[PDB]
This record gives sequence, C-alpha cells and structure tokens, in this order.
Amino acid sequence: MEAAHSKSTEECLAYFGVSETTGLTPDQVKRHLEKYGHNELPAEEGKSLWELVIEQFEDLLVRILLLAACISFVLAWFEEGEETITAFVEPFVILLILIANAIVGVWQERNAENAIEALKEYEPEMGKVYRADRKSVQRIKARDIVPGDIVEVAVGDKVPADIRILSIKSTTLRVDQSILTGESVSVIKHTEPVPDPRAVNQDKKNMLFSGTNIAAGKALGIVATTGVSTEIGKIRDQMAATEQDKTPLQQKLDEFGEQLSKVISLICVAVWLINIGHFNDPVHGGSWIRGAIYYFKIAVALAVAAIPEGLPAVITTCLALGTRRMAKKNAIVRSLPSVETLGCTSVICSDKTGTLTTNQMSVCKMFIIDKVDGDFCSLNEFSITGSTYAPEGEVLKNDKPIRSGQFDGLVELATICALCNDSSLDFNETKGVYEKVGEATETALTTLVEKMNVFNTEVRNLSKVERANACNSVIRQLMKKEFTLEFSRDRKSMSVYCSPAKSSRAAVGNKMFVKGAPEGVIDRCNYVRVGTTRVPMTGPVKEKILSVIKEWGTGRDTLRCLALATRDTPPKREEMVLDDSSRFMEYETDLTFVGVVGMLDPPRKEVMGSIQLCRDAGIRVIMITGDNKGTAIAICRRIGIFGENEEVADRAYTGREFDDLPLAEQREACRRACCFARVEPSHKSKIVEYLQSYDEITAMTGDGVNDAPALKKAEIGIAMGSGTAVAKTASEMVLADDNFSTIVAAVEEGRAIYNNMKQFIRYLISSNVGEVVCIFLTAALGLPEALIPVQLLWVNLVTDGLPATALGFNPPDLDIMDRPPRSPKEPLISGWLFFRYMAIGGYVGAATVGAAAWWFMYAEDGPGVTYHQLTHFMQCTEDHPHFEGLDCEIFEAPEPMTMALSVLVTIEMCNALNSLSENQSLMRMPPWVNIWLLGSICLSMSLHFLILYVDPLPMIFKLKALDLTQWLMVLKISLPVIGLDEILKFIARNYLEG
Repeated sequence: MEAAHSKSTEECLAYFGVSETTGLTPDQVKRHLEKYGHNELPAEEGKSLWELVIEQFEDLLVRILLLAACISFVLAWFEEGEETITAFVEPFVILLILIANAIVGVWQERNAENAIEALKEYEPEMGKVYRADRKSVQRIKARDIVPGDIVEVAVGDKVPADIRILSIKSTTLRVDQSILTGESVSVIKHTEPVPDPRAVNQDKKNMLFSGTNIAAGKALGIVATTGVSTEIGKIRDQMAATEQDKTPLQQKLDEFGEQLSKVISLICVAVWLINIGHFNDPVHGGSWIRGAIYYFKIAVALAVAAIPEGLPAVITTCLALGTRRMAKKNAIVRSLPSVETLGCTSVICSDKTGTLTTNQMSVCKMFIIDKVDGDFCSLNEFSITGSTYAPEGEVLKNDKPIRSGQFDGLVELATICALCNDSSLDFNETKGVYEKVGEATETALTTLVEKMNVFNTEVRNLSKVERANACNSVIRQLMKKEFTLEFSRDRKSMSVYCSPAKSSRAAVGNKMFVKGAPEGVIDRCNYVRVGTTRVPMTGPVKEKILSVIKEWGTGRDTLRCLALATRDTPPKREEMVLDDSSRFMEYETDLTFVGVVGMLDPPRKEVMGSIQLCRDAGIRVIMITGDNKGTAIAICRRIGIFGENEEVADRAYTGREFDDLPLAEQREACRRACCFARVEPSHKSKIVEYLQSYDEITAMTGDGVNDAPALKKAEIGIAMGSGTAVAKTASEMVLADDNFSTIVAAVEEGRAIYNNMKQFIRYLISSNVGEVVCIFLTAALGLPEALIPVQLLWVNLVTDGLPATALGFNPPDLDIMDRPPRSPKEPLISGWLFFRYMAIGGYVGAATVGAAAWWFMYAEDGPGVTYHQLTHFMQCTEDHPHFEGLDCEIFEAPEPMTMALSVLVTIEMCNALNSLSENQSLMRMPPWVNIWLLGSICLSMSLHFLILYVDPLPMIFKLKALDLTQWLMVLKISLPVIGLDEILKFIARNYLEG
C-alpha cells in the first residue's frame, strides 16, 4: 500500500523490484513477510446487545432484588417465621419472577446477537501469480501472498489482495467490481496512474482489490499489500469483527432508554433515602431492617415497572408475526431483530446496478445512417422494442415496432452485433435466468440481434435457452468469425474478422466489423454507411452524430453510446499483423460508419415510482454508482432519481468532490442528496456518518468482501444478490429480484413498522406510570395500599405483552402510507405526545391516590368505611403505634389490597384507547384494524378471577373481594378522563370534532 494509484506504473514495478521477468525471489518473499504480514484476517465475532444495553444498568436494582428478597426471608424466619404469610411467600414469588426474567433475558440475547450472526467467511479464488520463489504460475491461495506477486488476473481470477495493474497481455481489461463495491459492474480501470492523492477505491481506478476478473483482460498486476495492512482486510475487520450501529428504530430506543435508566436508578434510590423516618414505624418496622429491605424491594418493583423486561421480547414476537405478513418486496429476512428496527428507514442507499438499475443491460436505442443525399441524412434512428433480457420485441422505428431485417443498414449492423460480440446471453433454464455471459456490453448486443431477428428465424420454437443466441449464431453460421482483437482504451475500438463459412471466402473476401467508443471510431470512419451504400464522411451526417453524443448522452435521455463501423474493402489476415494497438488502429480505417447503438442501463424497468416517496415522503433513495458526475446526472434523471428536468450540479455529488471539500462541506453534500457518483464502500461509510448527523438514518447496500462498513455502521446491510458470500451471510435485507417495490414498501410497510413500535412503546410508558406511582404511595405514606411487591408484578403481567401487541402491530393504525411524511427529524417523544403521556400519568397517579387510599369511602363496593382524613398525615393506621392505630391495618385487609391491585390493572387498561390509535381515535376503533385488544381484555378478565378467588394466590397476595361494579370512586374517573385526552387532541386551532 503506497500512493501507488497516483504514481507511475514503472515506479510501482520498482516499489517491490518485481516483474514477470525478474520475479519475486525467495528473499523478496521474505523481505515482504518481514514488512506486511501474510493475510491474518479475523473471522466473525458476532457480539451480543441485550444485557449490555438494558439489564446491566438496572441489574443493581432488578437482579439484586433476588438477594434482597432472600435477606427479608432470612430475617423473618429468625423472627416471626411462617407468621409473615403474604410477605413470607413474597420472596419466593420474587425468586420465581427473577427466574422468568432470566428466561426472557436469554431469549432476548439469543435474538440480539442472532441479529448479527455468522457474518464473514469465503474468499473466492485468488489468482495466478507469477513468482520466482518458485518461478511457476502459482494459482495462489489467500494467505500466501507476499507483496510483489505478479498476478495474472484473467480467466476467473478473483483478484486477491491490494493489487495495482502493471501490464495487460490483451487489449481489453474489465475487472468486475460487484465483489468490491456492490455495484455489479465490470469497470474499466487502466494501466497508468490516477494522479489525484484520493485514497478511496473508485479513485484508485488502477488499484485492484477483490474484483472479479471476467476473463476479458489477461492482465498482470503487482500485489501492493497483504495482511491486515491490506485495504480489503482493514476495511473488513474494522467493522465485521465487532458489528453494530444505530439500526434505525434503535436510535429512537435511545431517546427513552438513555434518559429513563438514569432517572429510574436515581428515583428508586430516592424512595429508599426519604424513608429514613418511615422505615422504623410498625408494619414493616420495629425491626427497621425489615422496613429498609421492604422499601428496597418496593423501589426495585418501581424499577421493573419503569423498565419492563417483557417489552423487547414482545417487539421480537410482534416482529416475527408481523414481518411474515409485511414485506411485499425484496426482503430475504436475514434474522428477526433486523426488521422491527429496519422500519424507520430514512435513507436507502442502493448501489446502481441492482434494483435501481436492474442488472439487465440490453441495448435500448440505436441509429443507423439510412440514406444521405445533398449531405442531409436520413438517420434511421430507433428505440428498441422492450427493455430487459427479453430477446423478444424487435426494434421501434420512431417509435413503432418493425422486424429489423426490413432495413438495409441493419444487415451489416446485425452482422457487427452478432460477430463483434464475443460475450453472450444464455437462458439457463435450470436457474430460470437469462444469464449475461461475459461482458454486459456484448450481452446487450446479443439480446439486440436476437430481438432484431434479421434472418426471420423461428427462434421462440427452439428451446428458450437457444433463443438467447439463435439469430446471433445463425449470422455466425453464415459469416464465420475467425478471430477477434478486443477493445482497447486507446484505439477505442475492437476488430472482429469474419468471412463466410461453407463458401470458402476466408483471407480473400474477409470482412472486418469494428465496434468501440464514439469519437475514436467517428474520426477513423472515413466512409458513411448509407444503409447499403457507402459515401465519404459527410458533414451534416457527422454533425448529427455530434448532436447524438450530447443529445442521447447529456439530455435526460442518455445512452451508453457505442459506435459501430463496418469495413467494406475486405482486410487481409495477410496484412493484419496481430500485435500492437496502433497496428489495429490503422487497419481500422476504410470504416464505413454504420451508426451508434446505445445501452441505456435499462429504460423501463420499472424504477421511478418509488423515488417520489423516496424524495419527499420519507425514505430518501440515493443511487451509489461508479458512473462519473456528468453521466450520472442524466443517468439519474432518466429514472426519476432526480425527478423532473430540473437543475443539477448539486444532486449528484461525486465521491471525489465530496472528498476534495474537507469534512464540513463533505457532510454538506449528504442531506437529501440524490446520487453519489464515483462511490464505493470507503465513501459509503462517510455518507452514513453524515446522514446520521441529519437523522437520515440508513440502510446501505453492498455485497463485496470489503463492503463491511457499508453493511453495518450503516443501520441495515442490504445484500446485493450479486457476488460475495458475505452479502448473503452478513447483510440483513437480502435482495434477490430487481423490483423497485423494494423501495416503495419501505415508505409503505416500513412506516407501518414504525407505527408498530410507536403504539407498543407508547402503551407501557403511559399505563405503567400507575405501577410507578403505586410505589410512591405505598412507600412514602403509611401503607395506603396500592401494590405490595408481588402485587405490582400482576399489573406488569397485564400491561406488558398483550396490550402492546394488541395496539402494535397487524394493520397498526389507520392511514398506513397516508400518515404524514416521515421526515427524518420527527422524535419518538414528540412534545404534545409527551404532554399526553404526562396527562395519562396524571390520571393513573390520581387513580392510585384512589387505590385503597382514597377509595375506602365514596363508592367502594366493599369497605363501607372511611378515615380518608388520616391518610394525609403519612403515619396512617399500621399496627398500633401509628396515628389512629387502634385497628391493625385497614388497608392490609382482604378487599382493599386485592382491589387496589385490581383497580390499577383496570385503570392502566383504559389507556388502550389513548394508545390504540396515535390520534385517529374513533376511526381506528373498527375491528379490521388491529384489535388484538380483545385478547388483552380476556387476559384482564381471567386474571381477575384468578387473583381474587384461587386461594394459593390470596396467600401471597390478599383475598377476594367480589366481581361486582367495584371501585365506583376510581373506575368512574377513567372513561371521562380518556375523553379529556380527546379534548387535548383538540387543544389549539380548536376544531372540536373527532
């Protein structure tokens, strides 16, 4: 690793003193071991999440509760033993709950690391290295690279470590970058320097890393690095040995968690500390040590209520049962905790040629020179009938279907596209896929001549395999190809040499068909192919070629234009010396320029629909591409990635521009930025960091054996279907098909997931404040019962799980997409929503001042008594030395404790209107929306009978009162005060309707 890309290739030879000639000798091998290492690469290291992020804060309350329970038992058993009855069995039931906490805990960890799960392995086959340590072409194996291996990347060499190109033993070189970038495109690197000091991998466009050499390019490259030192290794393991990030909904878990824990830990301790007086007094005190431990357990019950353990297991359950009915798009669901987390997606940064450009590269347009007189040209311009790898659908004459063989120029044109085409299309029926065999450029040509069907062959009548190459090889069966000299960067053309078969016309009547990059062809093309005829290169003809390159090339319509020229006067294998670049170049004149074909990386497709919602309504799609700025501009406008014919400069920033400007302006590319041109993993990470500092939290695409800080540190790894194992093993949302719906159903179904987590987390935070305030009543005042430790846990058992899933979840709420644009800046805890939370908190607070404390009077439906005066003075009742302690303890009696428990259960359950819809209250009551609440009510009902009547529970808790109206003090607050939240939804800009 060195500036290398920037520097002379000739210097790069000297950098290790190596060549095909003077090869890597044994002490050069040694010399390099003695510097760089030898591809020591860490594996997987799927680190966990749950306990660390949640339990290990409140552990010192919730888990040590077990120890405190044991100590209270140990005390009592030495003092009044069995006699402690309720609070004797209470430590055992606390133990039972702690066992259940541990079970729920281990389930949650074995999902949290199971999100990460079995990340990374499988390097594909390395390369043929020339060496001198054995001067033999060693098909090297991953570890035994010793920087300076002279790798012939060529036939199926998955380029091993950090390489820089030295020399090519062919005129083409195409190195696929799927396995390096995500972007599944066989890029043109180049032998010579890329002068700019940019350290990133696209800007290193002569440095090679894990790229697929697609055989078209018998190259030779120097291994510039090996080991952790290697860019590939470094960029793997700095993410994928310890992966995690904000995984979008988790960032909104922060909002609650980060504050809550610290507050809860503190207030639990405060409840204990204030009690210094009130631990001494009678039914808990006397032996005030009991009192202290009692209040500790009460304060820990407060912690349980405020940080519910069930909650994340519940999301995992909602997730499981949700996702299997959501996801009508590409979503190979790699792991459960990827999805109900993914559903607050804010940016989908997809690599270009997968989905956003369907990796189905066919020719979309062409023009031939039709006929020319008085220099004015009939250019027989055309679009091609129908996108995709469909060899059906011929050619449109402006733009209506025509069998292409009806036009004279299209004969020799088709002969170019079939012959000057050494790659292919196959229809591997076995896999059901039209495989783009070899270079996508020539696959496009294959599909083109199949569509064209110049020789009117039956085609769809041979097997659909043969139908990918039939018309093609009919042409080849006439004009027998008899060598090819492939596309060089320099001459900007390739020469296929072909004459008839059967008719012995080789050498003599042997034509040459040339294909290459625009200008380099259009100037050597000294003749215009006037369809059949030939004239010189005439003016207005060349003028309209020179419009087309900018027309269908810088307009919204932009083709990847490829110029095609026939040679008429039959060249000679006898004059064709078959070696140098320029030799070929000068043979390539007498060129009757036929026209330009254009492969616009699929037309329609479809990729535009999503992008509206992915510009405004929420989830911004970015194109990641190896395309340069100018091309990417138009290439994006073509598919609505920048929507209309609006201005640019900004909308497609290059990874170069991005990196030229220091980190502030680099950041100030990222917000709502529509495309990032010339980008790879090294840029993808930076894009995420900047997106996160706008809250445009990510889902980033890649596949490659160094896409790791774009798989994670990127919220969700979107695996390209394409190259490497590590996509499909380590990225959570695997793509398979090219459908654009994948994007749309984030702004649809992903926002449903967001609403799931909303109503779910809402319920607990609004209801279970009742449990929270119960602790305040029982602990601060003289036992005016609400919820003794075990009694608390029953309300928990009612309110966690079942109501959260009941609202959640399923069709969550009304207005699924139709809900306001989820503009990445909305909190979870929206101001007026927090006001609602506090209002419901006020309600459950007042209802717990009810509990038994108020409720022993007014309309009790049981204890026809009162002394609700006394409650005010703290030191109420509690066994004899207390204010008015003639009685033992009126709240300790059967009906009040059990009923206080029961009233909290019911009053918290009333929140299942306020948290049911977010705000569309009345209209989200009809049972075709999520009404699992029926099951929640069934829980409360069955548990009511159980807790009251079935005596084993009355031992631990207290005994039955009667199923009745009950609590007409407190219950008759609930429904009116819920109606007050209706009024609160109408406060300000006061409409009064709902």
